[PDB]
This record gives sequence, structure tokens and C-alpha cells, in this order.
Amino acid sequence: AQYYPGTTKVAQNRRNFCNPEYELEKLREISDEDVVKILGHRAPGEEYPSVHPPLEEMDEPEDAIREMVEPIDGAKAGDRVRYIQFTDSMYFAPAQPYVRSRAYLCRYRGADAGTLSGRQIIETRERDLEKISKELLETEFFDPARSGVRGKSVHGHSLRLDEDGMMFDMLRRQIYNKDTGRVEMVKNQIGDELDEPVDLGEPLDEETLMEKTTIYRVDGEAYRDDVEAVEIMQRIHVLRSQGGFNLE
Amino acid sequence: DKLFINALKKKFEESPEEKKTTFYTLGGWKQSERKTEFVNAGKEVAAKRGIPQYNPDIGTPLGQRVLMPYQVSTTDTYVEGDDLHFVNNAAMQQMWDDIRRTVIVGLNHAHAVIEKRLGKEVTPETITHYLETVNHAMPGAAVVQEHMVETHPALVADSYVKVFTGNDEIADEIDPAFVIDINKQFPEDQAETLKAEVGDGIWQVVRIPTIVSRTCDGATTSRWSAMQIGMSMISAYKQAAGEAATGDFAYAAKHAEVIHMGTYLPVRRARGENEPGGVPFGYLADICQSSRVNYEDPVRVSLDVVATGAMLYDQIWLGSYMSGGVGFTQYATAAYTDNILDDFTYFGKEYVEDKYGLCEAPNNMDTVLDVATEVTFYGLEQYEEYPALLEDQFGGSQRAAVVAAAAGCSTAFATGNAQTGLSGWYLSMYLHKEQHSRLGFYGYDLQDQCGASNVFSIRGDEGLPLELRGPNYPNYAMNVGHQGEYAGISQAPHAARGDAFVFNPLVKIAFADDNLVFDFTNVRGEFAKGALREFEPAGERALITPA
Amino acid sequence: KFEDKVDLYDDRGNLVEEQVPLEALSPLRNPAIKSIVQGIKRTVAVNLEGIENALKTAKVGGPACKIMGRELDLDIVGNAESIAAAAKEMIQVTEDDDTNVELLGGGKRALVQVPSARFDVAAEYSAAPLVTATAFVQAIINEFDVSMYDANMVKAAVLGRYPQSVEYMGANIATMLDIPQKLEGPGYALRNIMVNHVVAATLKNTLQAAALSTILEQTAMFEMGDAVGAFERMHLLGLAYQGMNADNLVFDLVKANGKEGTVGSVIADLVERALEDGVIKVEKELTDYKVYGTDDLAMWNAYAAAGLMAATMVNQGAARAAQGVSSTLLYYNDLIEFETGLPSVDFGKVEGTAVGFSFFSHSIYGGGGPGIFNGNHIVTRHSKGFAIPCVAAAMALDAGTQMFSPEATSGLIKEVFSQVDEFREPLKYVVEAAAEIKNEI
Amino acid sequence: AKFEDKVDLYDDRGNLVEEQVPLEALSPLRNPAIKSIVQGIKRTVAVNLEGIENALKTAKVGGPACKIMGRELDLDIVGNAESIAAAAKEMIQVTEDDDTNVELLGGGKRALVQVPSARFDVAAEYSAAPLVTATAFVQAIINEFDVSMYDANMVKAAVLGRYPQSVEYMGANIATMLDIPQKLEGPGYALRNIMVNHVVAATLKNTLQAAALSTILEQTAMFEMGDAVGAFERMHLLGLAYQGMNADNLVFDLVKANGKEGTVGSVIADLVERALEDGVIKVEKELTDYKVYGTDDLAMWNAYAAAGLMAATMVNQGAARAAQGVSSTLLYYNDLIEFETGLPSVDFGKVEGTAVGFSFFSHSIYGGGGPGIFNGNHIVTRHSKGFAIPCVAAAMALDAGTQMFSPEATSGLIKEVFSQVDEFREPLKYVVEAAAEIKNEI
Ligand code: F43
Ligand code: F43
Ligand SMILES: C[C@@H](OP(=O)(O)O)[C@H](NC(=O)CCCCCCS)C(=O)O
Ligand SMILES: C[C@@H](OP(=O)(O)O)[C@H](NC(=O)CCCCCCS)C(=O)O
Ligand SMILES: O=S(=O)(O)CCS
Ligand SMILES: [Cl-]
Ligand SMILES: [Cl-]
Ligand SMILES: [K+]
Ligand SMILES: [K+]
Ligand SMILES: [K+]
Ligand SMILES: [K+]
Ligand SMILES: [Mg+2]
Ligand SMILES: [Mg+2]
Ligand SMILES: [Mg+2]
Ligand SMILES: [Mg+2]
Ligand SMILES: [Mg+2]
Ligand SMILES: [Mg+2]
Ligand SMILES: [Mg+2]
Ligand SMILES: [Mg+2]
Ligand SMILES: [Mg+2]
Ligand SMILES: [Mg+2]
Ligand SMILES: [Mg+2]
Ligand SMILES: [Xe]
Ligand SMILES: [Xe]
Ligand SMILES: [Xe]
Ligand SMILES: [Xe]
Ligand SMILES: [Xe]
Ligand SMILES: [Xe]
Ligand SMILES: [Xe]
Ligand SMILES: [Xe]
Ligand SMILES: [Xe]
Repeated sequence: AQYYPGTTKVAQNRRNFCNPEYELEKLREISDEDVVKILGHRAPGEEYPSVHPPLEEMDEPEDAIREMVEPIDGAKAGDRVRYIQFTDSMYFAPAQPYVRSRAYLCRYRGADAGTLSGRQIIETRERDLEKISKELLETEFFDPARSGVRGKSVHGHSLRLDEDGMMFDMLRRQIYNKDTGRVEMVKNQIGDELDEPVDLGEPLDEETLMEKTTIYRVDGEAYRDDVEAVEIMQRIHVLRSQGGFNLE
Repeated sequence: DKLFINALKKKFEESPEEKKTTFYTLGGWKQSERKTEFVNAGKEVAAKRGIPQYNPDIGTPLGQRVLMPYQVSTTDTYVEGDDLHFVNNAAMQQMWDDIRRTVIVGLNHAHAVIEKRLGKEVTPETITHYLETVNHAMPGAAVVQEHMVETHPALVADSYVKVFTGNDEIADEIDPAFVIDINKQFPEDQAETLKAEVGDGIWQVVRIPTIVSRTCDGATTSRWSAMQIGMSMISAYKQAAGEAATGDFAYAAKHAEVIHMGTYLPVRRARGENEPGGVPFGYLADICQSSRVNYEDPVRVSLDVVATGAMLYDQIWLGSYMSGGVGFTQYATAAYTDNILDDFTYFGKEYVEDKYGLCEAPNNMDTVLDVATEVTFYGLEQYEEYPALLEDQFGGSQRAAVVAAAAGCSTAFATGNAQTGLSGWYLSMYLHKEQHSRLGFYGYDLQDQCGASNVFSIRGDEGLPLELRGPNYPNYAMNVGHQGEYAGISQAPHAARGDAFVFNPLVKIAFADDNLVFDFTNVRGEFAKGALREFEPAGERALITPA
Repeated sequence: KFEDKVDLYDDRGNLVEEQVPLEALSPLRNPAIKSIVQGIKRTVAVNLEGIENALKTAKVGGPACKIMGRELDLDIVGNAESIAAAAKEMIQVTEDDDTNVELLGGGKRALVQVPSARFDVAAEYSAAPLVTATAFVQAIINEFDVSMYDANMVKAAVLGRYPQSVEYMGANIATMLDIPQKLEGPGYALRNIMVNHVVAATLKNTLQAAALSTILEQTAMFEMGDAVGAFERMHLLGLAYQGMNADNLVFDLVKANGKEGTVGSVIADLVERALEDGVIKVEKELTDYKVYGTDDLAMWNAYAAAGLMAATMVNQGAARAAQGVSSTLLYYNDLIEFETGLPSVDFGKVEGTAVGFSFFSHSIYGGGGPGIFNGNHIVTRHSKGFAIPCVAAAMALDAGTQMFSPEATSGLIKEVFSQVDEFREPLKYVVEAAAEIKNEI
Repeated sequence: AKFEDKVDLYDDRGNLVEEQVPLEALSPLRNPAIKSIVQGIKRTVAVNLEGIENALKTAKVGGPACKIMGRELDLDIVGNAESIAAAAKEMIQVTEDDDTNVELLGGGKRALVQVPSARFDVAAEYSAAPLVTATAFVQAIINEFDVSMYDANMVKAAVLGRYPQSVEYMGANIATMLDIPQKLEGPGYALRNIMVNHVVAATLKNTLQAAALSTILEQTAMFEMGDAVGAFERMHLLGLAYQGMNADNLVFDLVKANGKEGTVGSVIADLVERALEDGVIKVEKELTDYKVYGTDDLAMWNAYAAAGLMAATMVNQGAARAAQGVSSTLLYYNDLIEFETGLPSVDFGKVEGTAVGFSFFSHSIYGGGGPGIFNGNHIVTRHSKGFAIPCVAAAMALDAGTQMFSPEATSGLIKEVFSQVDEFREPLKYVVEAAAEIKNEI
């Protein structure tokens, strides 16, 4: 698979995020309880609430497709569908909204990915969501300063940074500690206070952000300079136009 | 400097280029004069009615960032965004009322019935007499029966009937009080075009009372107009008050020579005539009167149409008719505040002017690829070079509509054809989405992914020149950040060409009228005046209510 | 199902077939009625001249509309034969189906009959304008190799402002049916056919206009479910006697009163014929007044309906002016009730339709002349088939006293739909079919 | 035949049924089974006799929470269903030997009613099935109990609701899969205003059968809309064949190759692979480590792409057993494949556009709802011309119970009655057999 055209670092990073054979760099280690705490759908050690009975307790209709498509564990169990949502600063956050959705549906099964200017979301079975969330939080998908976990009040992707380089958060779920140089998540994605904050590590250096970012910018790599990437987008525009008319 | 630099400096402490600021220390809603007014109002309102209402402690705390003032484009008026909410802005409400309560009705079939079926003569003398009768009758007063109860003249003072005709001799014969003089309201070349389009036809511009339009709906307009036309025809031309021929006048006034502002809508968005969803983009461009005063600046003309359409289509139509609540004041403000779209569009006009000259570019995909790509990159680069600008138009959808509108309008400036301008609009979205790995909200580019393929399609519910498209075009029926910009793109090629109208010359003339309440020659100036609570609307009931 | 038989006559008052089963005239059985109905569903008039002038001037999308700078100079009428042939190739399903494409007026118009096969697999009837429109749009584009950049103007010239408008606003095609969204209710499509359209296609022949209108109205009553079960016989008897000149009753009544007669004399003769034929009997006597009663309301209603038709022909015929039909529809029924003590046609529905029809054809509030009304019109939908056929006969007898005549509202229909034989003379085709199936019922 | 393409026809299991069938043997214009399904859909009505009886017993008629105190009527309709149904059949039918069907279900609680085709040969549209059925049962009930002139109007309200004050049969106790003609978004949309849940109800949640019925209905509408005419006809037939009829077993094989571990992305890679092998696409030119693909047959590439899109929905929403992600699959399958290949996505971006708003209007406050309440006539999902909704049907079919507004909530009456029709329940089996039987008459 080629995934995406272009000869810039951005284009390559976009290809890497989609390529399931590319190993996302692990930049931090997060405990399973911390993931459950960040998600905020249940308490650590709380039973998985069920939206419907287990699939084996149900008698699904004989259906060649059902028999050929292995359900994810959370669907077998009847888990609810919950979410994790990220905001990505346009100031060189490693992951961006379109990059996420494309990469999610290349990497993860049974994924409902949504892309917006200030938020990107995935909904799936709860227990499966937690393992996806661990990777999305531990790897280069996420930077503790230029990315934020936000179930609501996502304002900030387009705002200026604060004095510490942190992205704006109306609810301040992620607190930069000027005494230690590390970021802590005081509250959960929906904004509810946590009992024990979650260390999210040190923000990436400005130089490393540009190394890993997937956004084009004039003060980084400009999209207009990735001529081959622009050319494919124009090609798609032209071929779409000709197909819709189809009377040449 | 950039046309938006002034607004950015008056909005934030930092210089527009600065990349960092400080938050959380502004006091929340207390930073804002308007939010403070709202908090006190909610306290008085809740106490008075016995039910909690506006409460800043509900939900999340507004104002962790700067609550920005907005410059209304082409003005020096700065207001908080709440002052541009249509509910808080009487000028915006009156703009829609003046459209909703307007219908165009020919007199040509009617005069033929008079002479052919009734065997009576129609002359400029009888037309004037009819017009004096209909201006008594149209606001809701009687001309034939005894013991009729009528509307209070002061409550319906904004209702009247005027006529226009391309025949200068007939126009001079009619009392000027009832005449929209094409020669006096349009420059010479435009007036000659408009008069040639109308010829010997005689057309009424009917405006029913704002108070009725607000009590009832848009489908009321053409019916109300027809009743009083019919009553005045009975009176002025001395027919029997209800004979066979009376029906011919009603059919002609209600169907045969009537021009609605908007056509009715299908069931899922069930609505009668003269609602915003039925107004095609070409009509909206022609309702806006910038073309006849700013004709030497095609950017100004085009963007006044954008402001007209963005407010009506996004704030009132999509933001209330089709949804409601807080609504989409900001989705629309992006297209007519801070001089941002003006900067992007003047750049595109200049780029097209240096490379092709307006209207001299080939009307093909080569021109679309050239102009829309260059202007898109210019627009997006401003958001990157100025952090303040990006924080100002914080919504991806806002930036998409503004950048693509400049790209679309620019392409149409080059080709003189609105359809290639529309192709440029969609090309801008595809580039924008790829440059920043984001575009608008969850469902912003439904029409934009259908866009390219449907620009030049010819199939049943796909193919249509942009001027004929409107809020009911299938792809367009749902989403903010397009419809008002489409009206701009529709105007774009005609403004470059010097055309007197985009799609309908009768609609163009019908709003070149100094007796309208809203001044359609200066839409954005009017919005600013409403924001300052300096606009006096029609339709108020103060006269019939206690002090 | 029923034991009634009728004698079928032609539009000149001649007997064609004796003792025909009533159900041989039923839309559900009569093959000619099926043919007219399916013809009406699948036929389209295409105005090639109008399309060409619209493109020449860029006047597209509705009244007084124009896009300066979009003008296209295509000689469509000059190439009508090639364009029409190319379109037919797309409209047809196979070379051997019932597709018809015929040029008229030296290429200015085209009659199109979309193949029946497309409608066997369609939910309703819009395939006719829609398949025709795109076929002619594509044929024009291919004929002159119109560019991707200009083709959308050909689409506007043919189909108008659709889909911004719900209708084909400004279109240069016509059908006798309107779009399905405009039905007053489900099952009304065959009622939303302007009377002027009916008068145009039958080229003013009064009895053919009466027949075509009754066929369409009563066929709609079946699709609406009104002519089902307890009411089925009532509507078939109404079709036969009011619309098919059964037993020559309409013709004979018009013969007996045409020279000097009035609505009142037509009433007196109808009641006389009903007495002689055993349809009604004197039930009881008041002071110098006889109250009539009858054991078959359906048949009395049918007889009264034939008299209603003849009274329109006598009254509006004498005037040669259609407008008075609303008066005839009212007071024929008003008078006959106090003449007999029996209910009027459609049990008062005709009289009610006539009150508002009169009002909305002599007032400021709406409606118009008799020719712009139809069974789907809110004013004239209330009687279930027994009123509109009289309006069709009246407009047929009009001498040009109306401003909104078929030439004003239905010029395209007059030129094209009148060229199809089943539509032009429906009474002849329906009678032949009934006799041909008389022993299959 | 107009076109030269032939296809190999496969069953729901994934077995070859007939080789090298002309494409037009699957055309709604030629296929006798499609004609039968479409005419069945037009003429079939479900009558809820229990509901009619309960409405009368309580005077709860005319819409939600509506009741007229003092109008109550205690009629044992379900107890006399056989006599009532027989009396109604006599009025519905044209002759004793025609195709009228009246079949009692649930011990007399419901009644499958199929109006005779003869009635529609002389009708403009389809409102005949609901209107003729309604009046027939109203009269049969009145005659069964000699309901008086003064009370009969309540029987009419119990059956057909607030019509004609309401435009719809508001509160009616009958059901059809088609909605009233006034609600069409445009002329020729009637076969598109069929809720996805209705299709999933009729197919009893069978993934491939739900896909087929939906594709059959959508693409037939494209013919009535005139979209599948002239230059575009072949595109729509290939889309019907490959996306909805599992032509050449492409959908089936793609799901087989990705069902265990697969994702949307892996399905894309295999589809792009299959296209190259079958000569559908070729490398048109190369950029730096990137290959731009071209094709001499857009319609065929689109059909291959339509097949993969269906397979990706089945793989993605199948693995989740939750339909909601189909809006995501419809979007990013097409987004990804365009930058994977340099070729336009399914329906030239129309599917992507429909997915954008479909996602928005199934995850926001503004309207829409769950995937099952959408349809081809829905303003949200009308934009792609047949290539999106059949995937929504396949996704809802794979849903294991994550939707509040499932077919059981909004189409229970359809689920009980329409699913009894063999052609509606397993359309793929009938359309394929019909295609084979006309393979040499095309
Ligand atoms: C011109 C018409 C034809 C028509 O379509 N509507 C008219 C006139 C229309 C106009 C009269 C306004 C005016 O005077 O300028 C209005 C007010 C509707 C409107 N356009 O606003 C009206 N009638 Ni009228 N119209 C009325 C009525 C009536 C009564 C009046 C009978 C009498 O002896 O005075 C008669 C009908 C009848 O005979 O039954 C009548 C007919 C007529 N009515 C005859 C005129 C009759 C005349 O030459 O005097 N109206 C009424 O019956 C009472 C209500 C009254 C309405 C105003 C109100 O409701 O306050 C008014 C309702
Ligand atoms: C709750 C939703 C889901 C939905 O259906 N609509 C919402 C909310 C809705 C509400 C919010 C009112 C409130 O706060 O109580 C209103 C005002 C509509 C209404 N009901 O009156 C609205 N959005 Ni929203 N909404 C907006 C926008 C946006 C932008 C905001 C991006 C950012 O970084 O701030 C994003 C979409 C995107 O990411 O592209 C967005 C999403 C969302 N928008 C998310 C909430 C996101 C969050 O958790 O903060 N809106 C905009 O992009 C600008 C215009 C702005 C609208 C108000 C106006 O026009 O003045 C408002 C339009
Ligand atoms: C008939 C119909 O008019 P048209 O025939 O459509 O012009 C209809 N008017 C009315 O029903 C007028 C009702 C109010 C005036 C008369 C009251 S008695 C309407 O406007 O839709
Ligand atoms: C989709 C449809 O909603 P339903 O699915 O019919 O509830 C439609 N709403 C809209 O299109 C909302 C448009 C305005 C709000 C979103 C602007 S992005 C309507 O209410 O008719
Ligand atoms: O988040 S959503 O895009 O659904 C709301 C846009 S206003
Ligand atoms: Cl009887
Ligand atoms: Cl099968
Ligand atoms: K608050
Ligand atoms: K007076
Ligand atoms: K109002
Ligand atoms: K394609
Ligand atoms: Mg060409
Ligand atoms: Mg500073
Ligand atoms: Mg500076
Ligand atoms: Mg509605
Ligand atoms: Mg130079
Ligand atoms: Mg003859
Ligand atoms: Mg004989
Ligand atoms: Mg006599
Ligand atoms: Mg061939
Ligand atoms: Mg099977
Ligand atoms: Mg593989
Ligand atoms: Xe202009
Ligand atoms: Xe078309
Ligand atoms: Xe006709
Ligand atoms: Xe009857
Ligand atoms: Xe006339
Ligand atoms: Xe049918
Ligand atoms: Xe009924
Ligand atoms: Xe194609
Ligand atoms: Xe659920």
C-alpha cells in the first residue's frame, strides 16, 4: 500500500501513521487503570456494562458474512460503545484529525472514526476501546502539550499557545508543571476531577514536533511545496469532475 | 498591510503575528460588557417569571479566552458577537421581513383582461388611479363595502405598491410617487440593460405589512397582495364587485404573472413560498443592491452579496428555521467581519487581473486549477503567518467558507462564468483539507465531496447553473458555510462583467427602492447599525400596547 | 358482479352495441381505458424550439430569468431529426418495444411516448418526463459536442430550475400529469389534469371532452378506493350514463331541449324518463305535491347525472360561454331536489362543489376561469367524478369568451397530445373495447 | 444487448450459480424477478387487526396520545378475522382467478394483503394498495358487526388515522414499505423512501439479502429517476451487479480474505490488487515512490470500488457488530482509496459526500438518527445514486443490538408481514435465478 503521495516529512509521517507495518514510537508507559480513569466510562475494576447479551448467549441468524467476520472481544461480550476524542494543535502536533481517522481504519477493527476541525473521535466496544486508547496515548499519536483528550469543550486546536507551550483547554484537563517540566492530567476527558492525576510525560521538543508532525505549514513544510501531493489532489478533482459529466 | 490587521490589533493585546498569549485570567464572562448585561437580564427574567433562565454557572464557563469584538467589514464599527445574533439585531430581522413581504406582480395580463374581456380602456391615467386605490387598500383598508373594519394605518405604514416599466414614456406618465425610476436608481449602462429586459411590461412591487408577515408566514405575501390588487381592480376599473372576470384577475395575480422571492419546499422541510430556503442564489445576489452603487469594485459588490446571504441563509434559515437555539452567528460573521474575506478576495482579484485581466481567462479547468489553488494557498498562509487571525476564525468551517469563497469568486472573476467559479470553490476545500488535515465540522463537506462531480453534471437532480441553485438544491439543503458564499460566487462573474443583474432583472429593480425599511445598498453597514441598536424596524405593536 | 347492462352509442347519437355488461366499461376491465391511462402516464411533449430559444438568450429557470454570458447558439430545430433519433435510442428499452418519438411542426416539437416497460418496474409516473428530459439533454449535448462547461445550460433549458424548485419550473417539456408531490391526496394523480388539457387534446369535441374527463375522473375513484365495495356500482353507473352517453340519455335530453330548452325543462324531462323507466316511483303524496322514492339510489344518481350533463350542454351550449356551468352544476341539483324529494347528484357533493366553484370563478380570492380547474383542485375535488366532466363539456362549447383558455394554458398539449388517437377520440375506443369484451365479463 | 459485459452469478453462501450472464439480465428493465419484487412492494399492505380493535375499544385514534372519550366501540375483530378478511378480499380483488392475496397472521392479529396487479395497470402510482385495502377492511368490519351509520366513522379513523386532515395516514393501523407520494424529495423517488430498517426487517437481518434488496430498490429508483439512462446506464448496472448482487463473488471473496483480522485499509489493498489482476486498472505513471493508476473503463473501476466498499462495511461493522460505524466506512474507504490509487472514489465522491453528512446527522444534535432510520429519499442520504444506502442496510443487518431505533422499534409490522414474502426475504436468490433464465433472451 502507498497510502499517501508526497516527498516531505509530513507526507511520510502520514504514510507511517496509516501503515500497520509501521511501529508507532512508544514515548511513554501508561497503566491500565490510568487509561480507564482517563476514559471515564467506568471505574477501574468496575464491571463492563452491557448494551446487549453476549453473542454466544444470542443465536445470530445463519449468515455467511456473520460467520466469516470475527467479532471483536467487546462485541462478543456485548459491551457498550464508548469513545475517546482528541484535539490536535495546528502548531505542529504529531497527529491531525484526518490523519487519525485514515490511520484508525487502516489499523483497528470495528472502528467508527469521526473527523472535525477541533476534535477527532473513535467509538467502538468498550473493552477494545481501552486497548486502542492505550496505544493512542502511549505512542507518537499524542503529545501532552499539543494534543488533548476532550469529550467536550474541545476549543483550542486553532488557538495560540500559553506561556508554557500548552494548548488552550477551557477545562484545563492537562496541567503543565513548571517546577518539573512534565504534564499531568488533573481531570478525565469529560472534565471530571480525578482523584490521582496521571503523569503524561514531558512535552516534545519543538525540533521533534516538526520531525513528527502531519500538518503542512509555511513555517514548517508547506503543502504547496509538496508538488506531487498537490498534483494528486488536483487529479482527483479533475477526474471527479469528468466522471460526473461523463458526456465528452 | 492586510485589510484585517486593524481588527486583529483591536481584538488582542499581542501583535497579530505572536504565537503565545495567556488565558484563564480574564474573569470569565465578567470580561464582557454584553455577557454582564445578559447575566443581570437573566436574573431579572428568572425572578420575574418564576423559572430559572440565563445562568452563567450552567455548563462550562465562557471567557477562558478573549471574548472578541468583531469589526463589521467596510465599517469602523466594533461589536461583540452577540450583537450580530439575528435575535438581538433588528436590522437583520428587518432585512428578512422586507424580502419575505415582497412579491412582484405584473399588470400586463390584467390590463389585457380589462380591454379585451371587459372592453374598457387602460391608460396612464387609469393606472395612476388604480395605484392610488391600491396603496389605500394594500395595508388593509376598504374601497367597496359598507361597515368594513380596517387595519390601523400607523401599524402598517411600511406597506405600499410601486410599479416600474422599461418604457420611459409610460413611466413619465405615471405619478412619480408610485414609480421606481430605473434611470434614477441605476448607472446608465445598467439602466439601459434593465429597461431593455422589461420593455413595455409594467410590474408592481408589492410589500405587505411587516406586522402581518411576522404574525403569519411568507406564503401569505402573494395571497395578501392578490386580494388587494383584486379589490383595487374592481374599484378603479368599475367592474361588478364579483363577476366572472374578477376570477381572471385573481388567477393572474396569484399565478399567471406573480414572481415569488422563494418557491415552496418539499415535505421534510415543509414550507410555503417566500421562505429563505426557496430563494435561489441568483435572486439573493439581485436582491442585494450593491451592484448599482459599487459597480466599479466587483469585490465589494460580490462580498456585500456574501454578507447578505451568510446572515440570511446561515443565521436565520439554517440557524433557526432549520435548527434553532444559540444558532450560527459566528459561522456567518466569518464571511462579513474583520475584513478577512475582503483581504483574500481583493488578493484574488488582483492576481487574476495581473495574469488574465477580469473575464479574459479561458473558461476551463486550467483556469480553475490556476486561480483557486493560488488563492487557497494565499488564504491558508495568512492563518499560518498570523496566529491571531487563526484564533479569530477558530472554527475550521469558518476558514473553509472564507478561503473557498475567495477562491471561487476569484475564479469567476477570471472566467466570467459562475460554474467554473463553483468548481474552484470545491478545489479549494480538497486542497484545504489536505494542507491542514482538517476542514470543517462533522458534516461540512457533504456537498463538497459531491461537489466536483456535480458542478458540471446534467442529470435530473444534479445538473443546474449555480445561479439557479439555492438552499433546496439537494447537496446544499443542510449545512452552514456554503449558501451565502454561493450567492457571492453567483454574483462574482456578473460583477466583473458589469452585468446589471445575476439571474432576474425584475428582482433587481424591485429592491432599488428608497421606501424599503432595510437599505439593501449597504447591507453590512445596516448590520453594524442593528448591532449598535440604532436600527428602527417596522411591525412593532407599541402603538396598541400599554405604556 | 353486477347484472346491469347498457346500450352504447357514438358521439353522433348512433347505437354501436346493445346490452353491454356494466363492468365492460370498468377501468379495471376495459382495455381501451387501460390504454388511455397508460398513454397519459408515459407521454411527453418536448418543445425543441423553446429549448433552442432559451439557450440562445440564456433565459432559463423561470419567469423573467436570464443569466447574461451563458448564451448558447445551437441549431436544435435544424437538427431535430438526428436529435430525436438519438434520444429515442436512450428512451427505448429495446428496438421492438412501444417507444414512440415523432417530430411535429417541422421539428419545433416532439411527441414522446416512453415505453410501457419502464413503468412496469416504476413506482409512479415521473419516469416519463425524467427519462425524456435526460435523453434529449444528452442527445443535444452529443449533437453539438457541448462542452462540460456549458452543458448545464442545456439542462436548465430542458427541465428548468429543478431541483431547487420542486417543480420543473421554466421547463420546456409538458405532461398532462403534474408532479406527485402536488397531489391533494394519495391516488389523485389522474385528477390533477387541467380541464383545459382535456379540452385541448380532444380539440373541443363536447362529447369526447365529456368522455375523456369522465374516464379520468372515475378511474381516479378506483385508485383512490372510492369505487370499491359498496360504492363500486355507483361510480360505474355514473361513468356509463354521464360520461359514456349510455342509452343515448345525454344525447336524447340535449336533442329534446337544445332549440329552446333550459335547465328546468331538462330537469322535467329527466324526471319523466326516470318515471317511465321505473327508476323512481311516487312514494307518498303531500298537498298537491308528490314525493318520489327509489330502490336503487345508484341508478337514480346515474340518471340525474346524465340530466346534469345535458343541462350543462343545453345551458352553456346556448350561451357558448363556459362560465355558467358552475351555476348549472348548482341549481340543476338544487332544483331537482325540491322537484322530487330525492337527493341530488352525488348526494349533494355536486351542488357543494358548484357553490365553491361558482365563488372561486367569480371572486377575488382564487380559482379562475372554468378551464384551469381539475379534480385535484382544492375547489373542485369534492364531488367524486360527477362535476368536472360537465366543466369539460362547458369549456368545449366556449366561443372564446375566456382569457385563460387551452391556448393560454395548454398550447403544447393542444399540439401534441391531440395527435394521439386514443386521447383525441376516447369515447369511440372505449365503446369498441367494451363490446369486444362484452362476453368476457 | 446494449452492453458487452457478462458476469458470474453467486448465491448468498458464495457458490457459483450461473456463469457468463449478460449484464442486462440483471437490469430492472429486463429482469422478471426485479419486476416482481418492485410490483410486490407496490401492492403489499400489512393490516394490524389487533391494533384496529384496541384503537376502537379505547377510542385511541388519530395520532399519538389522541383519544375521543365516549366514542368507544367493543368489536371482536380478531375473533372474526377470517370472515372479515374474506369479505375484504372480495372487495380488494378484481376477479376470483387474479393475484389478490389476503393471508391471516398471528392467529388473526395481522393480515398480509396483496392488492391485484390489474388495479395498478390502470393507476398512476401506488396509493391504490393502502387506500383499497383500508376501505375494504373498513367496510368488512362495519358489515361484520352491522356498525351503525353513527359509529362507522370511528372504524375509518381506527384503520387509516387522521387522513385527510393530516396529509399522512397519521395513526393508521396499516403499514406499507412505501410512504405517501407527497413526501418524495423529487419525482421518481418513491422506491427510495423505504427506511433501511424496513429492508432489514423484510430480509430478517440477512447481511447479503439486505444488501441485495436495498441495491435492487435503489438502482431501480435510478432508472425511474432517469439517472440510469444513456451515458450512465452501464455504470448503474455494474454497480447493481458488483455491489448488491455479489457478481463474480467479489464482495464475498473480499470479506472472506479480511474477516478474521481485516480492516477497511486491508480490504482496500486487496481490492486495488484484484483490479490490477483483472485488468480494470493499470499504472498510468509513477511519482517519487508513488504509482498513479489509470483506467480505460471508469464504470468498471467504480463497480470494483463499489464491491470493496460493501466488503469493507461488512468487515468493519461486522467486527464491531454495531452499525453506527458504517458512516465512517462509507467516508474513509473512499477517502483512503483515492490517495491510495489516484483514481476517483465510488460514485465520483458522491458516496464520500453522503458519508460526511450521514456521519454528522448520526452523531449530532441537529437531526437524522441511527443508521436504520435513513433511506434514499432522506435529505441526508439521497446524494449518492445507489452506492451508499445498501451498505447502511448491510451494517444494520450486522447490528447485534446497539441501536435504540432498530427495525423492531420502527418496522415491527413490516418485520412480521413483509418478511413472509419469499421474494422480499431472499431477493438475491430470485434475481439470480431470473437472470439465468433470461441469459439467452438478452
Ligand atoms: C367585492 C366582493 C366580492 C368578493 O370576492 N369579496 C367581496 C369584497 C371582499 C373584501 C371587501 C373589502 C373592501 O370593501 O374593499 C373583503 C374585506 C376581503 C378583503 N379583500 O379584504 C371582504 N369582502 Ni365581502 N365581506 C363581508 C361580507 C360580505 C357580504 C355582505 C352582505 C351585505 O348585505 O352587506 C357579501 C356576500 C353576501 O351577500 O353574502 C359580500 C360580498 C363581497 N365581498 C363582494 C362585494 C359586495 C358589494 O358589492 O358590496 N361580502 C359579509 O357578509 C360580512 C363580513 C364581511 C367581510 C369583512 C369582515 O369580516 O369584517 C368582507 C370580506
Ligand atoms: C455539541 C456539538 C455537537 C453538535 O451537534 N453541535 C455542537 C454544539 C452546537 C451548539 C453549541 C451551543 C452550546 O455550547 O451550548 C450550537 C451553538 C448550536 C445550537 N444548539 O445552538 C453550535 N454547535 Ni458547534 N458551533 C460552532 C462551531 C463548532 C466547532 C468549534 C471548533 C472549535 O475549535 O471551537 C466544532 C466543529 C469542528 O470541530 O469543526 C463544533 C462542534 C460542536 N458543536 C459540538 C461540541 C464541541 C465541543 O465539545 O466543544 N462546533 C464552529 O466551528 C464555529 C461556529 C460555532 C457555532 C456558533 C456560532 O456560529 O456562533 C456553534 C453551533
Ligand atoms: C382556492 C385556492 O386558491 P388558488 O385556486 O390556489 O389560487 C386557495 N385559496 C383559498 O382557499 C382562499 C381562502 C381564504 C379566502 C376565502 C375565504 S371565504 C389558495 O390560496 O391556495
Ligand atoms: C436533516 C433533517 O432532519 P431530520 O432527519 O428530518 O430530523 C433536516 N435538518 C437539517 O437539515 C438541519 C440543518 C441545520 C442544522 C445543521 C447545520 S450544519 C430537517 O429538520 O428537515
Ligand atoms: O460536532 S459537529 O460537527 O457535529 C457540530 C458542528 S456545529
Ligand atoms: Cl348499489
Ligand atoms: Cl442466495
Ligand atoms: K456557562
Ligand atoms: K372606503
Ligand atoms: K412569522
Ligand atoms: K469511480
Ligand atoms: Mg465534448
Ligand atoms: Mg507577548
Ligand atoms: Mg506587522
Ligand atoms: Mg416536516
Ligand atoms: Mg506582473
Ligand atoms: Mg366522431
Ligand atoms: Mg352486435
Ligand atoms: Mg320538454
Ligand atoms: Mg454494444
Ligand atoms: Mg440463503
Ligand atoms: Mg492482502
Ligand atoms: Xe455590477
Ligand atoms: Xe434531466
Ligand atoms: Xe387529453
Ligand atoms: Xe349508492
Ligand atoms: Xe376573452
Ligand atoms: Xe403493481
Ligand atoms: Xe378508507
Ligand atoms: Xe462512468
Ligand atoms: Xe441499545
